[PDB]
Order: sequence, then structure tokens, then C-alpha cells
Amino acid sequence: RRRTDAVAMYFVEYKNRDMSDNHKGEDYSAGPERFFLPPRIVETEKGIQRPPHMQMAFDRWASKFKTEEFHHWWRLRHAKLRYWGVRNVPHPSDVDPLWTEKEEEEWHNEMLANT
Amino acid sequence: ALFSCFRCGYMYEFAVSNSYCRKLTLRNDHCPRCDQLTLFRFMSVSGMVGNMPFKPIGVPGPSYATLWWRKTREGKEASAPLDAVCKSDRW
Amino acid sequence: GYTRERTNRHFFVARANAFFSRLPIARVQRSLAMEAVREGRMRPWKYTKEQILGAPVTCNFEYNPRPVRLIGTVMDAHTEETSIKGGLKVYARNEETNMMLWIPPGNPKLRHEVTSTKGSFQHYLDERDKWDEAWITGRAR
Amino acid sequence: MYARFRTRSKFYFRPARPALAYNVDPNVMRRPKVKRGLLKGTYSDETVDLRDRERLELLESMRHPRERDFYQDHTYHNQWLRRDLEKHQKQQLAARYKYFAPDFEISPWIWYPGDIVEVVSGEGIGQRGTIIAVIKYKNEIVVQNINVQDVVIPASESRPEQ
Amino acid sequence: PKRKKNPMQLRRKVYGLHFKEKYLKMEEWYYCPLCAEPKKPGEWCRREDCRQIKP
Amino acid sequence: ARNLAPGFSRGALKHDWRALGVYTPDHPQVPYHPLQTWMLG
Amino acid sequence: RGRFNMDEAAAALQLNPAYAAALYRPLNYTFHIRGQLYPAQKGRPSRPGSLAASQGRMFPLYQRNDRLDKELFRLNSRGLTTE
Amino acid sequence: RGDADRNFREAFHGMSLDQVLFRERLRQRRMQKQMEEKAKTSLSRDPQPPPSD
Amino acid sequence: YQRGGWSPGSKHQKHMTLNPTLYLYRFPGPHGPGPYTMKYWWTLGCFPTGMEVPFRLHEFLSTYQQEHVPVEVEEWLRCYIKDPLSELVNASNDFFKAVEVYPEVESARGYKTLQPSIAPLLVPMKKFEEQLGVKISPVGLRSVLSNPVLKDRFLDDLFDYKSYVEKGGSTPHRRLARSRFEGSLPAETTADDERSLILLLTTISEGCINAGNYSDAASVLADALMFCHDPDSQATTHANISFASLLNADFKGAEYNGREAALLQPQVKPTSTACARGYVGWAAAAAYQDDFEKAEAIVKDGLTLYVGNEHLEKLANKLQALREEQPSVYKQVPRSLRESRSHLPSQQSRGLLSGSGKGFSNEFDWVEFKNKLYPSKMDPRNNEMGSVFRRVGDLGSFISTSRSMER
Amino acid sequence: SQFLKRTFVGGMGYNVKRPYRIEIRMEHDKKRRMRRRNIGCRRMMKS
Amino acid sequence: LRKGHQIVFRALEMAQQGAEAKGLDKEHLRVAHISCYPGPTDKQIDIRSKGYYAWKTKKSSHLVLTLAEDPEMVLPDRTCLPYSSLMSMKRAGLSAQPTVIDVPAITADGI
Amino acid sequence: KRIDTAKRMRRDRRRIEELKTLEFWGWYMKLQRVRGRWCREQGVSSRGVYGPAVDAAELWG
RNA sequence: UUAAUAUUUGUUUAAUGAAAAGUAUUUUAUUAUUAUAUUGUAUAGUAUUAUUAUAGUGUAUAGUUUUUUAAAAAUAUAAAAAUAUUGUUAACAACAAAUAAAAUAAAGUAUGAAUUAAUAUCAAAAUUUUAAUAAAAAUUAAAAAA
Ligand SMILES: [Mg+2]
Ligand SMILES: [Mg+2]
Ligand SMILES: [Mg+2]
Ligand SMILES: [Zn+2]
Ligand SMILES: [Zn+2]
Repeated sequence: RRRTDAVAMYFVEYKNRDMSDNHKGEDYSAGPERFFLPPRIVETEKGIQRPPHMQMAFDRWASKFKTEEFHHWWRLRHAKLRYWGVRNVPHPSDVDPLWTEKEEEEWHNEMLANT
Repeated sequence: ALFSCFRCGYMYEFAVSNSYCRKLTLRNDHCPRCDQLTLFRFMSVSGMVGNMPFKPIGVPGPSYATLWWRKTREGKEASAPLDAVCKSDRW
Repeated sequence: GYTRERTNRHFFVARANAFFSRLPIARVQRSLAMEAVREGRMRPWKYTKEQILGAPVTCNFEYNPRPVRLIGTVMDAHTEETSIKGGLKVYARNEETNMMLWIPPGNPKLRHEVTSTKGSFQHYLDERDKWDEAWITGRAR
Repeated sequence: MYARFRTRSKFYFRPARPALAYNVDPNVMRRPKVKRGLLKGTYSDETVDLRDRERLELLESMRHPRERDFYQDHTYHNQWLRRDLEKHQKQQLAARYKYFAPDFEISPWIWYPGDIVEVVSGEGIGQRGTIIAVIKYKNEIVVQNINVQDVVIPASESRPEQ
Repeated sequence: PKRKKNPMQLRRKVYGLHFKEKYLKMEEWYYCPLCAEPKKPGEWCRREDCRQIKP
Repeated sequence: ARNLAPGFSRGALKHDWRALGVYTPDHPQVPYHPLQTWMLG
Repeated sequence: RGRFNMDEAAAALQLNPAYAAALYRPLNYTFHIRGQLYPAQKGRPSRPGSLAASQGRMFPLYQRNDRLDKELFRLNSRGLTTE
Repeated sequence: RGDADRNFREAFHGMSLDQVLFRERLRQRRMQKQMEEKAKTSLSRDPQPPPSD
Repeated sequence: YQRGGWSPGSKHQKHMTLNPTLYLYRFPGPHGPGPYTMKYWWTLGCFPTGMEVPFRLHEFLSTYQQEHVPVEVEEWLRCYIKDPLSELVNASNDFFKAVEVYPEVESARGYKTLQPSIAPLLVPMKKFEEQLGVKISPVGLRSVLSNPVLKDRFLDDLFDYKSYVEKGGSTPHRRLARSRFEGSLPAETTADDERSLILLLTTISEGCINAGNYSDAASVLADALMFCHDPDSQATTHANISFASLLNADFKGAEYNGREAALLQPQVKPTSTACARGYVGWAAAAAYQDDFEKAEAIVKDGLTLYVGNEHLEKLANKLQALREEQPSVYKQVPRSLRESRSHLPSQQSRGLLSGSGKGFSNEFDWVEFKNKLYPSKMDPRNNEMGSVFRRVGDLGSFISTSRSMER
Repeated sequence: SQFLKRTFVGGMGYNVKRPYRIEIRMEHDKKRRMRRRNIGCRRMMKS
Repeated sequence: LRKGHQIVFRALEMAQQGAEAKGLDKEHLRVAHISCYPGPTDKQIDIRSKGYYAWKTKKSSHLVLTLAEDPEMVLPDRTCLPYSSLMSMKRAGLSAQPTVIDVPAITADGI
Repeated sequence: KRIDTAKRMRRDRRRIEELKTLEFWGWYMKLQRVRGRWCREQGVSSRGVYGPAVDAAELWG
């Protein structure tokens, strides 16, 4: 349950996962490494391919978060939520960026592996 | 809603829902006369997309400008030159 | 304290809605309608609103000491096919009297017959405007 | 089905302990000296104090996300006005640093490294030794093979704890 | 016009059923045959096994 | 009928009613096979 | 693949890339204009076990540009002097 | 990758990758035994020497 | 007005016109600094009112003054470390005496008697572990001491190890010293002291398995594997680790150790059954991972190698009993359903200890991100509704999404 | 909590002024972002 | 869904680790004594309207938890699965009963 | 100076916004073009679960 | 004690420069242009991170990004038929009856005050009486728990 208000949580999805063009072979047992990275894929469906228009849209939206202004927004959000009294929010000095060069390189390697 | 081109005055109609309330004032739409992207301004008001609760589909309805704009481009004196080629009611 | 408003007895709490497939309710309704048809209290009808509303209706109501004979256009219908809950809305205007009748189907004393065989939507609109003007006028001022 | 719960009277009425007059417990010289809680029955194999520095993440996890705490990076009152400590903290300072008092050093100084001296009171009484070092400002002597205690040296990166 | 309540007036709430059902009660659980974790019937896990065949 | 266990009242395995003369003239009933120990605990 | 870049747009429009980027952020971050700041984003000294925190290190892009501030908002005296 | 591994299994006669590699390295060790036949931190540290005299 | 005390620490209603107080957000109460103020004391550095003077002299004394050592002294500190051989001899003697003086448990009739606690044994065994580089499980030690035959085995092996170390020295220390010297500038067989050590560690692991601590049993077997350099001892240790990992539901490690014990077949003595046990463990790990055809192939190869050892035969009979029913239900085990069902109670206990509960320890209470705890909103791996990442906007760079109403 | 909600366990009443003060505070936060002021919590001590 | 239950779970984990380090059997542990008594408290200002103010009490307490070994303890069965889960696993293809394999005992004969 | 600076800043912001909108519209048109190409190549038609006979009848639009 | 309380609950941003005020450790805050010493640039106030756009210039499409919750009563707003009442006007105001549909404000998980507090693990009810309500007495009677 959601800890804040103890509300019951529900996972809602579509049924025919395999008959779909997108989301063919996607694994939702655990989320991706980042929210802008492509979702997990089972080992059996590693060679799957996605529609090119949706792929380009996702690539644009993900490259949106690869800039330094996003890192500044991230640290500023840390500062805002720390000033607003929210606990378990580290100091913007202790925070670290979600997207770095080596991490992006290995994620690109994994994306080319998943083709 | 009814919008006009800022450059040439070309007018087209399209209802605005609750998901496009931010684009009711100014629309960046492709103009067929200017053959490029032009800014469109709000000219007249249509009824709505959905339905007012316990009110018919006519409520509220478009303004007198929208009703006049339609009647000049499609009506008795407007479709008469076009009723001789196809008579749109038929194919 | 001294009374109780609710009952938790099994007989009353239990419902039988799950077992309604063993009962053909719609078939029983159609059987009642067909019984009325064969007895002559109503005649079978099938139409849509766009083709029923606006048709003149001749209604003879058996009342003492003399039946009342009216002619009034259809303003609305409540059921497309024939049914025990068919319903019919009729606006009848006499020499100085304007009335809005809702005649139910299957009454042996209220014999109403549709005669136009057609819709006449423009006549419906005219009668609607007439009734609206008369209704707004009739209020005392 | 239902667990047995009972309201405790200590949560309804628990006053403070009787304080000590002149800081004197009237039975110090009468009762034996045993560690606190042993004879009463209070015992514990492990004590986890959630106020330590290493338990901060556990405390903040056990706390709820709804309850917020403000002034996390700043403070309403200016923290650069000099002001005195608490009474117990000033007493700790006075009890620890006693050589800060004026004219604390003994005069004349007679104890120099190389003198043979006997311990006349305290632990190791009647034992002889040679003065090794002299901490003159603290009025302290380091005698040879007298009051030998283990000096714990913490473990560094490349050196273990000795 | 309220006055202080004695310890016996405070414990009367425990005698009721509204207090016991809210505080003093346990859970009926079993081990998830897929996750090997304690689990109550009716609620399931975020897992492609526990979503298709939800035990 | 995932939750409906045949022969058991409301899916409770400790309320077996099969091979007993429970008269249901227009409802099916299953035979009785002795339940295992792990199915009841 | 040719997505919008602030530097490219500023090079196309000849609009001082620094000033162009400052056009899309609060004025108090780039100019000496009255604006409130969060106490968390301000630097804090070093502690035993952690290095020092510097506002200039943790927000390099959110620094006021004195050159742009003087050339846009502050008035020059060379145009005012009349001897 | 699914049909790729399926074709791998079909080519290696149902023997999985681990089984195949195990058999190959076991044959390697047996050949090594044949060649042999035909041919024939956690612990404590000691104290270091003194750094100076 | 003033329906209680006058100090700010009082608990009743006050007023400004009669009792004006300065703004004190949160300060410690009359008894002591609570955790709500110690949180500030550790994060902000002072109590959240700013009126309290930070007095950290005690923690300074506890950390910095203690860890301060002059360089001229630390240069010679390392030159007076105790002799490792003498330390090992003394630790072994003390541990052996403490194990020998352990009382024999009396067997009662009608109820299970409580075993005497190992109070004087945790310190000698700690010194033994820190001198030998191998950790021993206290539950396993207690079980070995409770078991009369295992206690005799442990005593005999420990006495043999003591005698060998006192007469010849420490062979692991010699090996490490020779390796370090060779690196600064081959491999002998398993010595008698190393043999006694791995034997007593195997006894400890067997006692730990009899107790029911498979993780500690496998750990003891793992740190005992580092002392055997003989093929027979290595094959036996690999079979033991495979069995322990099977019990602990470590299927990967069980399969690895089983195939290692199988690969150690050509250079092992023909009398040993460690290779057969390794094949058994490999096939069992396959069957637990639900690879029934793989397990059948492995057990068939194991039978052909060893013509029908009893363990291999029983495992093959069990696999055949499963194969006589798997096609009767599903013709195979589905690929997306393999290694999905729990079979052992070890993983049940592990899930009970480290599962996701209702309200806490789930993906809705706190999330971990690089050794730091975050709220459910600030989750970098999730952009579900309610996360802060849905309010980022275009950042004044370019229109990333075609969404008109949000973002 | 079904039995509790049935037997009315808890305050049958609720706060009434909040559904309007919430949107008032949201508008005030909009105004604060306009005036380039940091956003503060509506109820820091009244909680 | 209780904060106190979460705190007691943390305390139980710590006490179980301590008992296992002491040498006790995990499957035979039993909560022999659980009790709480008041601890340190903190104050927080509660500014009220009309120039009034009070001081809230941030309360905290201490928790004693004893785990003892009981060899005569018999735990109830918690592996019984509902009929719905049983037949769902059957429909999927999984065995209703967990697969158990005999594991030979640890032997030190090869050394 | 204030007047001129404010007007220049607002004008430059307007021009940058116009460029951004133009580029995004161009990219979305290219996206729709690629989507149409892929749909025609894969046989996908977003005209419902039915076939082309319904559209040929064009009784529903 | 009230208190299993009231209250809080952070899921979607339409706007642009000072000075008084505030001093919060700006580690070199900025990196440069011009010229020419010196001096100083981030955060109001209402006991608060509070119904809050301090209106000194100036103009404007940057969406210039912290408000939980699965039914109810009473209350608070908004709407509220082809019934009826009084006026304006060529739809507007309240009303009385169907005052009815429909909108917003839940336990429960958390945090947590204040008025108040002589008191028995307080005593349903009726009758008679006694120095002003008498819960004070007496007689009949028989009054469950949450
Ligand atoms: Mg200040
Ligand atoms: Mg202020
Ligand atoms: Mg005030
Ligand atoms: Zn145009
Ligand atoms: Zn599960």
C-alpha cells in the first residue's frame, strides 16, 4: 500500500501483450534503471523491434533528460523538497546526477544489444 | 471555436475540448492559403464538445458570428453553385 | 434502545437476483402485450421517433354521458415497439382549449388511433411552437 | 482471536523520582555497590540507541512520510550571537579542564624525571618507581611501571587496531 | 462540564468490539507459493507470475 | 469457478459434503476422494 | 535528429548565447534583481566526513552574470558625461 | 534470442550450453591426463623490520 | 490566559500579552533530547531553534583524539606486532581447552533439555577466526558440541591441527609468504595441518546443517575450500558446497560446485565418490531450476560414468517419477514459469525476513538510490503518477512531447 | 476498516473549510512563483 | 499497517541477529518478553489564533524485546494454499506440491 | 534603458518561441510521415478492426 | 483527563528590474568590457515557510511546475421541473410547496493541541419529604457492554 495515505494499490494493464506491436516482450516485474530508459525486456524477446515513430518519440523525450539543465532542475527540486519539510531528501551537495557519460555509454550498449 | 489566420484571414472551425483549453486563444496551425505555419486567433465561440448536465446538445450553442460564418460558406445561396455539380446529399 | 429499525434475518437479507435466468421476464412482458393485442385493447406498433412524432391521432374516450372525441398530434413516444409500457404524448387543441395528454396503451376506455401513417416533422415543430406560446401565454399576469 | 490488552496505570500516573538533598543518596554508605538494574532485574544484551549518529537512517525510515520537519537547512534565530552553554555542560568543562584555573601549577616544583618516589595513596600504594615524564601544567607525574593501562589505537586503512 | 476520568473509565473502551477489531487482531496468511513470502489471500505481487496466476 | 471448490460449502475445504446424501435434484455433485494432509494443514 | 539547441538558435539570431539562455530562467539567477533563494541550495561548510558545499559548485549555471547585468540593466557614464 | 537459443539447442542435440561446455572441458582435462601419463589479507602479517636505527 | 506553567516547556494554554515567548520551533523537553531533535543535531549540526550552543566535545574526544597518532610513533607501531605463529598456537590451545571443558548435555526423558550456552567460547573462537582468516558459525559450533560423535570428531581434528601447527608451523602462512616473496622477486600438496583444518571445518558445517543454517554451512565450506590444494579434498569440498547451496536454495552456486566436482574426476582417486556427489548436486540444481531434460541428461552421464552408485540411482528414480507425470499435465514445464515456484523452507524464511510488507519495505514507502533513501515521489526508476518527474516541463530547451494538457 | 466505517467508529463529521483554502493556497503559490519567491508550506505549525 | 508494528519488526530483526550471533536456534525462537516504557520527549510550538499558543509534545518511548529458545514449540502450518491458488497453478502447469529432492549428507571421507 | 531592455528581451523571447514552435511542428510532421510509411509497409491501417469493405461502404465515415 | 480528539494531509505552473526590510559563513558568486582611488548587490512584514501580487519604472503566448482519501447524518456554499407569489424588461430578484436528481468536504495509516477536570469501577425510573434547582434523605422499583 501507499505509505502516505495507506490506499490500496492496483496494477492495471492490457491483456494481449504478445499481439501488440509496442510492448512486445516487456517485463514489468521490476522497473527500468531510469524512468527515461527503455523498459525491461525478457531474454527470449531480446531481438524484438519497435515501431520507428514511437522509437523516435521516446528517443526525443529521453534525450530531453540528458542535459545539464535537468541536473540543475534535479538539485533545485532537492532543495525545494528539503525546504518544504519533506524528510529523507539528501542535500544537493550529496546528490548525484541521474545521467552521466559512462552510464549513458553502457546504456547505449545495452540498447544496441536489445536492438 | 472559430479561428482566423493572422496573415491572410483564412477561417476554419473546430471544437475545443477540455484537454486543449490552453490552445483556445492562439493556435499555431498550418494555413492552406499561406502554405506555411501561421498563427491563428480566436474569432467566435462554438457551443462545446461535451454535454451540459441535464441540458440538450444544443445548449449553449454557437454565437451569431459562427452561425453567420457557416451560412455564408454553406447554405441556400452558398451551395446553389455546388448543388449543380454533385448535390452533396448524393454522390 | 427500545426499538430496532433493521433486520438481519437470513430470509430478508438474502436476494434471488442471481437466479433470474430461470424466469423469462421479457417473454412474459411480450406475452402480456400480445394478450392485450388479441383482446383488442391495443394494436401492435413499431416505429422510430423521427417517423412517429407529428402524426395526428384521433382519440375517443368513453366518458359519460357522451364520449369525448379529440384530434391531436404526436409530441413524443416512450417505446418503439408495442409494449405494456408503450405510452404516447399528444397535444390536442380545441376551439379555445389547449391540452397536453399522455395516453397509456391498453386501456379499453381510451381508444386512440394514429391515422397519418407518416411523421410530418415540420407539423410537429409547428405544434410544438404553438403549445409553447400558448403555455407561456396562459400564465396569469 | 483478539489479543489481551490492558491499560497500564503508569501511563495514567507516573510522577518524578525523589530528588537528592545536597546531592546525597542517604544509603550510599549502607548498601552494596552493584551495577544499576542487576538486582532490580533490568538486563539487556544489546542496547540500540536511536539517537546515535549511525541510527539516523533507521530512525528516519521508521518515521512516517507525512510528518514533516522544518528548518532543516536554516534557522529562525541567528546562530552567530555568542551565548553560554547549559549548566551541566559548563560543569563538564570545569570538571575536565581544572588546570585552566589561575595559579593551578604547584609551586615550588620538586618532581623531575629521574627521582625515585613511592606511591603513598590510591591504587598501587607502597610501590616505588622512577619519574619518567613530568606534565608540569597539569600537576601530574608518569612513574615507571606504575598505573600501566592499555592504550587502544584505532584501526586505519592499512594498519589494524592495536 | 467535563471532569477527569479514572483509569477504570478509560479501560471501558477495551471491552467493546470496536476497539478490539481495530487494534487487537491478527492476520490470516500463508506463504506465497511463488515468492515464498507471507501473503494474505486477495492481494498479490508485482510480478509476471503473480499477475497471471495470482495465488 | 476458480474460488468455487466442488463439493465444499463456499470453497472451504474443511466442510466437505461429497458422497453425502445432500439432495440436489437439479445440480451436479462430484464423488468423494479423501483429501491429502497438505491440502488442509 | 536536429533538435532545438539554445546555442544554435542564439548563433542563428545573433543574440548573445549567454543572454539567450538567461532569457529562459528567473532574472534573480542571472542579474542583481530582488529574488528569494532556498536555504538548501546555499553552500554550507565542511563537516567531519564530508567535503564543503559551495553554491557555485552545485549550481554553476545559476550564477549571476555581472557583464550582462551591466550591459543590459546598469547605465553607462560615458554616454552621460558632458564636460 | 528465443529462436536463436532454440536453434542452438537443435544443433547441439538438446544439450544445453552448460552441458556442452562441461563435456568439452572434461574431454580437455582427460586429454591433459593422457599427456601427463605419456610424459611420465585474511591471514595475519608478521612484524616488519625496524625502519631506522 | 495562562492556564498552566510559565516556562516554554510547559503543557497548557498561554498568551502573548501575559507570557510573551520568542519563536521556538522545536527544542528538547525536560527529560532529554529526543530523536526529533537529534535528527537536527546530526543533519543540520544544531537544534532547529538556533539558541542552543553546539557542544560536541565528547564525540570529538571519542573520535578524533582517539584516532590521532603521531607519524613517528605509527612508523614503529607496525614493527611490534605479535608473532603470528605464536598467536595461532595460543589461540588454538585456548579454543581447544574451552571446547574440551564444555559439559556433556544430559538427555532427559519426555522433553528436550536446553543446551548449555557457549559463553566462554565466543572469545577464544573469535581469536581463532581472526588468526586463521576463517569464520566459524556459533550455531554450528553449538550443534557440534550437542552432537556426541561430532564433538569427538571436532576434538580429534582440533588436537591434530594443534599438534601439527606446534611441530611444523602454519602451512597457509608459509604459502602466503612464499607467494608474496615470489611476487616481490610452485604449489605443494595439502599439508597435515591444512587437512585437519578443513576436516574440522567440514565437521562444523555438518553440525550447522544439522542445526538448519544452510547459509552459514555453505559459508564455512567456502572458506574451508581455500585451504585444500589436493584434487580429492577439492572434489569433496565442492560436493559439500553443492549440497549446502542446494539446501540454501543457491542453485547457481550448487550447479557450479557440482560441475567442478565432476570435472575433478580424471585426477581423483577411483575410490572417492565426490564426483558422483557432484553429479548428483548438478542434476538436483537443474531439477530445482525446473530443467528436467537437463537433469535427466546429467544423471544419465553420471550413471554411465559411475555405473549406478546408490545416490545417482535414487536421484534418477526421483527424476523418472517426475517425468512419468510432467507430460500427463503439461508435456513440459513452461519456459516463462521455470525457477518461479518455491520448493524449500530456506527461501521461505529468507522471504519472511527480507520481503516487502504492507506499508513499509515496499516500493511505496522508501526507495534506495545509490546508498541513499528517497521518498516514493523521488524515484529515478519510475515516472508513475505522483512522481516529481512529471512536473519537469520542457526546461526551456525544446518541445519534447506532443502532449498539450500536461508537460 | 469496513466494520469501523459501518459502525461509524470515528468522527462522523469532517473539516469544511479545507476544500477552498487548498485552492486559495494554490493560487497564492502561483502568485509567489510569479513574484519569484520560494514556496512555503500552508500549515507549518497548525498541523 | 502500523508504525509501532514496523518499529517492532526492526527490533525483532536486530534481536534475531543478536540471538543467532549468540548461538541460539532461529526456528525455535519465541518472544518471551515485550514491553515499552516512556522515554525522552521533545516540544514544538503550536501558534494559535487570537495571540494564543501551546506546546505540542513529541513523545518517544523505549522498547524491551527478549527472544528465548523453546525446543518444545510446535509452529502451525502456514504452507496451506487456497483452492483457488491450487487450481490456478494447475491451470498454469505448476505442481500443486513443492518438488523435494533427497540431498545426501555432508561427508568428510575424501579429505 | 529599462524600456529598451525590457522590449528587447520580450522580442527575443518571442522570436525564440516562434523558432521552437516551427521546429516542433516540422518534427511532428516528419514523425507522422515515418509512421505512415511504416504502417503502409507493415499493412497496419488505423481504420478499425474491420476491413476496407466498411470504408468502401462509407456509411459511418 | 479531555485525547480512538480538533487541526494538517502536497497528482499538474497564465507572470517579468529598485529603496525601505531582511544579514542567512556566497571558500575566487560571476569574468569579462570600459575606465582609472573607496564603498557596498541573492532572502520583507503580520509572535510562522500565515486569507498575502508591498505596485518604483516597464511590458507582455517562456504554460516562469509540492494539495491525500471507495458510501452515510447535521452544516456550509452552487444549482434546483410543463406548480404557485410579488416586480423589472422585451432574460433578471427572492421566495412557499416535489426543498426532490446531481457538486464539494470519509473512516482507517500517520502526527497531534486547547477550553475542562472535588470525587467514589456514578445513581435507569417513580413517589414522599427536608432551610432557595436539591443528585440531600427516605420508600417503592430494577437500571447491561461498546
Ligand atoms: Mg532571517
Ligand atoms: Mg516576514
Ligand atoms: Mg497575529
Ligand atoms: Zn493564412
Ligand atoms: Zn508472489
